[PDB]
Amino acid sequence: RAQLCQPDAHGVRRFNGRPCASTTRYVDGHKGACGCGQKGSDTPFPWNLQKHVTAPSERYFDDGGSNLWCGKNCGKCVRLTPTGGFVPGKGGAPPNHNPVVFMVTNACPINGNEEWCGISGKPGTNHVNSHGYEVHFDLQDQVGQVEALHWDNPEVTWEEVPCPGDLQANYQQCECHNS
Ligand SMILES: OC[C@H]1O[C@@H](O[C@H]2[C@H](O)[C@@H](O)[C@H](O)O[C@@H]2CO)[C@H](O)[C@@H](O)[C@@H]1O
Ligand SMILES: OC[C@H]1O[C@@H](O[C@H]2[C@H](O)[C@@H](O)[C@H](O)O[C@@H]2CO)[C@H](O)[C@@H](O)[C@@H]1O
Repeated sequence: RAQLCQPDAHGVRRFNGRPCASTTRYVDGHKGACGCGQKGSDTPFPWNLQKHVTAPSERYFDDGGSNLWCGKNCGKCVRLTPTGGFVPGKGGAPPNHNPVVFMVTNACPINGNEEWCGISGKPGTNHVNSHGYEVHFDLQDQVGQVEALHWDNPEVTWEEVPCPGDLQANYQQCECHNS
């Protein structure tokens, strides 16, 4: 039993009353789906390669929609707290459970990401990925910021939170701000 969030009656994995999410890490160098780089380029701002930023699964990214540019949840922040769980063979238990806040700056589309991001409804609709989570957070790791957490695809509980001031200021230069 490596996954510590138990599926509820509707199949949604939860932990101590809180919804769980799966996580992965990614690198791709793109500006991303929230326009966090200079307009018209595919060049991210350095902070969007360096900071705690995420590409959530598509249906959360766009609050039930399929838009992959300026999704409704661009610029939102989520606090992710490890449970100690992970998907067997696809992660491991992290050294600590310190929570980390990530800002949504990109999208993990269903297309090409079935296992983790193939979720056919937004959180609250009891649709889950292949591992039983209502949402997935793909974590930017360009500069090893996820390695520095020693997170190997940890299971987490997730919540939306106000963004820290530095991340809020960063987001103000993304093209999707006030879209
Ligand atoms: O599709 C989401 C995301 O997956 C990343 O690969 C995972 C892989 O699926 C998993 O089996 C392994 O244990 O962990 C890696 C890294 O988290 C992939 O690197 C991403 O490009 C992709 O967006
Ligand atoms: O990079 C700008 C470009 O981002 C597109 O989103 C991609 C993103 O680049 C990539 O990092 C991620 O893996 O997949 C998403 C969605 O496919 C966005 O859709 C474009 O409109 C935008 O021009």
